[PDB]
Amino acid sequence: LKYEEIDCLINDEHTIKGRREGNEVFLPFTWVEKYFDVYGKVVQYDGYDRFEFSHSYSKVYAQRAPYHPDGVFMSFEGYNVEVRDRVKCISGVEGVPLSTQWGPQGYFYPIQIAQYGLSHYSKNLTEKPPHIEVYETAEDRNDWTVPKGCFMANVADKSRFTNVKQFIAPETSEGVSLQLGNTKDFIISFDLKFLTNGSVSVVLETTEKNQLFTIHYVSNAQLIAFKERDIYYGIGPRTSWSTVTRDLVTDLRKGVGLSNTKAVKPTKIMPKKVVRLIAKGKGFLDNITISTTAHMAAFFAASDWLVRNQDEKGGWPIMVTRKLGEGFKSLEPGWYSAMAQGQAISTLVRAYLLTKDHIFLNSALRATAPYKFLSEQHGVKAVFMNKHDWYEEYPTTPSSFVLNGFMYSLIGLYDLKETAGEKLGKEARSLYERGMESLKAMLPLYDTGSGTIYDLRHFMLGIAPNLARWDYHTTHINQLQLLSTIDESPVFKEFVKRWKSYLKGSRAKHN
Amino acid sequence: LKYEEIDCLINDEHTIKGRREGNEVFLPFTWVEKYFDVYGKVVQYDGYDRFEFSHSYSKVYAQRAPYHPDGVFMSFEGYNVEVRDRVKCISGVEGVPLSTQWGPQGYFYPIQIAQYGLSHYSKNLTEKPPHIEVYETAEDRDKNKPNDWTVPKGCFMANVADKSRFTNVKQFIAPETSEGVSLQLGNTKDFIISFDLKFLTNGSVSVVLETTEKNQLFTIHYVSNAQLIAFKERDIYYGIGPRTSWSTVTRDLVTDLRKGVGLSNTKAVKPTKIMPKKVVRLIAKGKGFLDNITISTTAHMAAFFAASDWLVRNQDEKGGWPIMVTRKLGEGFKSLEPGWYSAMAQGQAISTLVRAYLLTKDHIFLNSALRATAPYKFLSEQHGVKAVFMNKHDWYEEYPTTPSSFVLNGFMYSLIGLYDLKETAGEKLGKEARSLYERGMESLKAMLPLYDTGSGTIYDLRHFMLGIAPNLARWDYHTTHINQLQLLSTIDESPVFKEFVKRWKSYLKGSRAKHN
Ligand SMILES: *[C@@H]1O[C@H](CO)[C@@H](O[C@@H]2O[C@H](CO)[C@@H](O[C@@H]3O[C@H](CO[C@H]4O[C@H](CO)[C@@H](O)[C@H](O)[C@@H]4O)[C@@H](O)[C@H](O[C@H]4O[C@H](CO)[C@@H](O)[C@H](O)[C@@H]4O)[C@@H]3O)[C@H](O)[C@H]2NC(C)=O)[C@H](O)[C@H]1NC(C)=O
Ligand SMILES: *[C@@H]1O[C@H](CO)[C@@H](O[C@@H]2O[C@H](CO)[C@@H](O[C@@H]3O[C@H](CO[C@H]4O[C@H](CO)[C@@H](O)[C@H](O)[C@@H]4O)[C@@H](O)[C@H](O[C@H]4O[C@H](CO)[C@@H](O)[C@H](O)[C@@H]4O)[C@@H]3O)[C@H](O)[C@H]2NC(C)=O)[C@H](O)[C@H]1NC(C)=O
Ligand SMILES: *[C@@H]1O[C@H](CO)[C@@H](O[C@@H]2O[C@H](CO)[C@@H](O[C@@H]3O[C@H](CO[C@H]4O[C@H](CO)[C@@H](O)[C@H](O)[C@@H]4O)[C@@H](O)[C@H](O)[C@@H]3O)[C@H](O)[C@H]2NC(C)=O)[C@H](O)[C@H]1NC(C)=O
Ligand SMILES: *[C@@H]1O[C@H](CO)[C@@H](O[C@@H]2O[C@H](CO)[C@@H](O)[C@H](O)[C@H]2NC(C)=O)[C@H](O)[C@H]1NC(C)=O
Ligand SMILES: *[C@@H]1O[C@H](CO)[C@@H](O)[C@H](O)[C@H]1NC(C)=O
Ligand SMILES: [Ca+2]
Ligand SMILES: [Ca+2]
Ligand SMILES: [Cl-]
Ligand SMILES: [Cl-]
Repeated sequence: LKYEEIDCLINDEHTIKGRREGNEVFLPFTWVEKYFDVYGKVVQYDGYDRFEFSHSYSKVYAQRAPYHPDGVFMSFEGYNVEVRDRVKCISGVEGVPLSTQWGPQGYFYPIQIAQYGLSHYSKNLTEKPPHIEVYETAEDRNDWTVPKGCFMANVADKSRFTNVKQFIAPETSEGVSLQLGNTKDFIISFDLKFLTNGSVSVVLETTEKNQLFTIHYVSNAQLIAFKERDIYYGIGPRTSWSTVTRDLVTDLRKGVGLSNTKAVKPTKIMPKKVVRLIAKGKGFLDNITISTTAHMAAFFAASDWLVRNQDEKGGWPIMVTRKLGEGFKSLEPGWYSAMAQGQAISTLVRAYLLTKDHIFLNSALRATAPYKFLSEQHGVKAVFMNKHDWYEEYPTTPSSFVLNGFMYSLIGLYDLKETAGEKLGKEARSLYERGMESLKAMLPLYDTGSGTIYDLRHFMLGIAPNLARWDYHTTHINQLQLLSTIDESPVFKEFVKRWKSYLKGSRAKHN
Repeated sequence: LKYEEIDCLINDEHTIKGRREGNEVFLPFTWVEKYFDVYGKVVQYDGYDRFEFSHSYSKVYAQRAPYHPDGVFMSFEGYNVEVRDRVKCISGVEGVPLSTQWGPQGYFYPIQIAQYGLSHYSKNLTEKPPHIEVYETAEDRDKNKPNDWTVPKGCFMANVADKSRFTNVKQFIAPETSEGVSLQLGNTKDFIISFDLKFLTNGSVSVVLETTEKNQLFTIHYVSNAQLIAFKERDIYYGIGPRTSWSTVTRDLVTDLRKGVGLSNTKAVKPTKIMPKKVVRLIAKGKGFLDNITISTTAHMAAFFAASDWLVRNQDEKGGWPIMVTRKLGEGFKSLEPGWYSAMAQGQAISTLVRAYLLTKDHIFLNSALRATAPYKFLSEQHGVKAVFMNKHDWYEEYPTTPSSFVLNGFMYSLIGLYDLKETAGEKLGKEARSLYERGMESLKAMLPLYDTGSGTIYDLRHFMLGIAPNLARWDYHTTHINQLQLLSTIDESPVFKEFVKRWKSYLKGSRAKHN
C-alpha cells in the first residue's frame, strides 16, 4: 500500500505529520482528537479490527414510556450517586450522602440526598428483586460465639411484637460474633437497640491480598475514621429501635479512600466475603440480613431526611458558601436552590404515593414557597428581562439562569400538581405554567448551534459563554425528552431532535 | 507496524476507510473537511508539497490607526464592488452600480452604491496617485503632437470659446449614419477614460478597445438616450442620458467591457476573462462639444462623488433611501413590501455623505446626512428601522421585520454612520445623532454576548425571536463582525470590545470558549 509522508501545516502555526496517496491526505487521529476535542479508539473483534469514532461518549436515555410522577425519575435508573467521589460517605447517623463538592469539610447537600433517593427509587422499579438471606430472627422456626465474660439470650420484646437477641459484652472483650459467610451480597441490615454505648462490627475478606478489614458502627456521632484495616462510622446512640442498613461495598471503599481533600481517593478494594458480625456493649439485635440491594431503605432514608430538615419557609437551606464565579456575589450559608426544592418535591411526592402518609405531601406542598420570592428576599425566583419568571439553581446576584436546575425545579412542580389534586395543587400548578412559558421562550438562548450553554452568565456578566460539557448537554436532552411526554408543545420535540443531533456532530446551518 | 487500511466507524452509523500504523490511526481529509466543516489543500512549492489546513477562510483587516470620519472606511480599501457578480453594470446615467442582489431586473440598491463610494474613497487614501494622460484641452498648449483627429467627408471640427465655463473646447459635427470623427489615443496601461461633454443634438461618444480575446476590437458606445446596457457581437452600448448641459463623463473601460460581454438575464454576470489591452480611439457622432479628454489609471474621487450625488438626489422626504424590492427574510418573518428602510443603508450613506461634506464643505451633503437619521427614531411598523429588544435596548434594523431580526453587522454599520455624523455636525445639529449613537452603543455592549456561540458568532437573533435554530454567521461575516468591533474599539475605550475582538479572533484558528 503506497503512501507518502506529507507535512501538514495547521492554521499557519504548527506542522504535524500526515500521509498522502495521490490527492487523498490522511491526518493523524492524535491531532484530530485533541484539536476538535473528539473521541475514538481501535476495537478488536474476532477477525476484524475497526476504529470507532465518537463525537462524545455521553448517551441519551432510552425513554420507554411517557413520564409519570410514581415512575422512574427521568434517567436516574442509571445514576450511581454513592460512587461519586464528591460523596465522602453515607452518614452513619442519617443514612444519606455527606458531600464535599465545594470544600473538604463535608455537608448535607440536599440535591445529592434527593438524587440518592430518586436513583434508588428508580432502580427499585427496573432491577431484578434482591436475594435476601436471613441470619437471625430469634424465633422458634446456632453459630453465635459467646466468649467468657459475655452472655446472650432470646427474649420477648412486647414493644415490637417479636423475639429479639439480647447481648452483653464489655469493650475489653472480643465481643459476641455471628458467622455469616455471604460471597455474593453486601448490603447488611439489622434492627438495633442499645442499653449502653457500644458497637456492631462487620469483618470482610477483601481483594487487597486477601486481607481482613473490619467496619465498626459505633454508638457515637464521630466523623468517619480509617486506621490500618479498621473503618469507623458513628451511627449515633440507637437507644430506641431502628433498622440499620449499610452497603458494605460503599462503606469499605469510602473508608479506605478517606481523604482530607474534596475527593475520595480512588481504590480498587472490594469485599469478597462478609465473614462475621461482632456486638459489643449491652443491647438487643433482630432481623440480621444480607441483601443484594436495599433500594427502598435508601429511598426512605432520603425521604425522611428531607422531612426532618425542611425549614419553616419550606426550604432545604444549603449551609455552605458557594462562589459561582467572578461577577457573582458569593452565596452566604442558608441559600436555597430551585433544583434542591424540585428534586426534594419529586422525592416526597413519590414517598407520598407509596405510603399515603400525608406528612410527605405536606412537606412537598410547603416546598413551593421559596419559588414565590426573589433571590435577594431568600427565595429562588429570578426574572429574565422583566418578562420571564425563572427558578434559580443558584440564586445569585446578578441572576445566573442555569438551565438544568431550572428544568428539575419544573419537574418537581409537575409531580406535585399532578399528585396534590385541584385544590391544593393550585400554587404548584401556577408556578409550573409560568415556568414552562419561560422555558419555551428562553430555550433558544442556550443553543450554540453545536452544543448548549450551561447558564446565561455570558449575557449577565458580559463574558464568554459557559458551554455545557457533553454530560450536561445530555442532561438537557433527557430533561426536554421528559417534558416532551407531559407537554405536547412542538418546541420541545424540535429542540430534542436538534440537540440530539449535536451529540453526533451535526451543526446548525450557517448563512 | 506497517501502513494498512482500517475501517473507521463514525458515530455508530457510517464506516469510512482510514489508515493505520501500529497505534496511530489516520483519517481521510475528505471526511475531516466535511464533518467538521473546515478547509485545506495541497500546495505546490519548488520540488516540495505541503498540505495546509485552515479552520476558517476569511481574514481580519489589519487596522493601521484609530478610526476617524475623514479616513479610510474600516476595511473597504480592499473591497472591489464593481467586479461583484451582483453588480450588473455601472449605470451610464447615474455613474453608480445597478445591482441584482435579490431579483434579475436590476435596481439601484443604496448599500451597494454607498459601498462603491466608501471603497473608492478609501482607495483614494491608500493607492499610488494615478497616471493621467491628457489628449485634448483645446488651448494653445496643443501645438505639438497629439493632433490626431480624423474628420471624414460630411464632418467638421473647430476649437471654440465657451463663455459658460471659461475655457476652450472642441466642437464637432458628424451625422449618426457616418463613421464619426475620431481621435487616436493608443494607451496600453490605463483604462479610465474621462471627458467633459455637451451635446446640442442626439449622438454617441464611442471608445474602441483592443482586447485579450485574440487581439479583437470591441467598441463601447456611450449613447445620448436612457437605454441601460446592450451587447451584440463586438459592440457594447450604454445610455448616458441627454448630456445637453456640461458634465464630466468618467468610465472604467475594463468594467464597462466585462459587464457588457458578461450581459446576462440572471442575477449574476457571466464570468469572463476578457481584458482591454489598448484604448485605440474615441469616436464622436451628432453635434456637440468635447473637452479635457483623459485616460487615467484610477478615478477614485469621481466614483466617490457619483455615489454621494446619487444619495443626495435619491433621499426621500423621510430621509430614507427606500429599498424598492420585496425581501422575505425567512420562515416566520413577515415579507418586507417595497419602500422598507435599512439601518445599514442609512448608516453607510451617512458615512459617505459626511466624507463628501468634510471634503467640499458643501452643506447639501451634511443636511442630507442629518435627515438620514430620521428613520432611526421610528419603529419598523411605522416605516422606520428601530426595534427594541425586550423593552430595554434600542436597536437599528438592517431588516425592519416583524418580529424584529436584530442583525448584528447592519446595526454596527448604522452606529459608525451616526459616529461620523455626530463628530462632524457640531453641538447643536449633532444632538439627535449623538443621542441615537449613545443609546445604540449601550445596546451593543449589553447584547454582544447573545451573538457569541463560544466558537463563532450568530448573524442575527432569529433563534430567540422565532423559537428556531440559530442563523450562524459564515466566516466572512464573522470577520466582518471582528473588523467592525476592532474599529469601534478605537472610538470607545470600553474593555468589552477589546475582550470580544480577541476571543472572536481566536475562533478563526479553532479556539473555543471553555466548557464547564
Ligand atoms: C423483626 O421483623 C419483624 C417483621 O418480620 C418485626 O415483627 C413485626 O413487628 C410489627 C411491629 O412493628 C408488627 O406489626 C404490628 O402488629 C400489631 C398486632 O398485629 C396482630 O394483631 C392485630 C390485632 O391488633 C391483627 O389485626 C393482625 O393481623 C396481627 O395478627 C399491631 O398492634 C401494630 O399496629 C400498629 O399500627 C397501628 C396503625 O397502623 C397503630 O394504631 C397501633 O397502635 C400500632 O402501633 C402493628 O401492625 C408485626 O405484626 C410483626 N410481625 C411479626 C410476624 O411478628 C419485628 O418488629 C422486627 N424486629 C424489630 C426489633 O423491630
Ligand atoms: C476643462 O478643464 C479646465 C481646467 O482644467 C476647466 O477650466 C476651468 O473651469 C472653471 C469653469 O468655471 C474655471 O473656474 C473659475 O471660477 C471662478 C469663480 O467661480 C466660482 O465663484 C463664483 C462666485 O461669483 C460662482 O458663481 C461660480 O459658480 C464658482 O463657485 C471665476 O471667477 C474664474 O475666472 C477668473 O478668476 C480666477 C480667480 O478668481 C482667476 O485665477 C482665473 O484666471 C480667471 O480669470 C473661473 O471661471 C477655471 O478658471 C477654469 N480654468 C482654466 C485654467 O481655464 C474647464 O471648465 C474644463 N472644460 C469643461 C468643458 O468644463
Ligand atoms: C422494590 O420494593 C418493593 C417494595 O418494598 C419490593 O417488593 C417487596 O419485597 C418484599 C420481599 O423482600 C416483600 O415483603 C414480604 O416478604 C415476606 C417473606 O418473609 C420474610 O420477611 C421478613 C421481613 O419482613 C423476614 O424477617 C422473614 O424472616 C422472611 O424471610 C412475605 O412472606 C410477605 O408476604 C411479603 O411479600 C413485599 O411483599 C414486596 N412488596 C411488593 C409490593 O412486591 C421489591 O422487591 C423491590 N425491588 C427491587 C428491585 O429493589
Ligand atoms: C485622491 O484624490 C485627490 C483629490 O483631492 C487626488 O489629488 C489630486 O490629484 C489631481 C489630479 O492629478 C490634482 O489636480 C490635484 O493637485 C491633487 N490634489 C491634492 C489635494 O493632492 C489624488 O491623486 C487621489 N489619489 C488617488 C490614489 O486616487
Ligand atoms: C463507652 O464509652 C467509653 C468512653 O466514653 C469507652 O471507654 C467504652 O469502651 C464505651 N463502651 C463500649 C462497650 O464500647
Ligand atoms: Ca424477631
Ligand atoms: Ca479646455
Ligand atoms: Cl451519577
Ligand atoms: Cl468586495
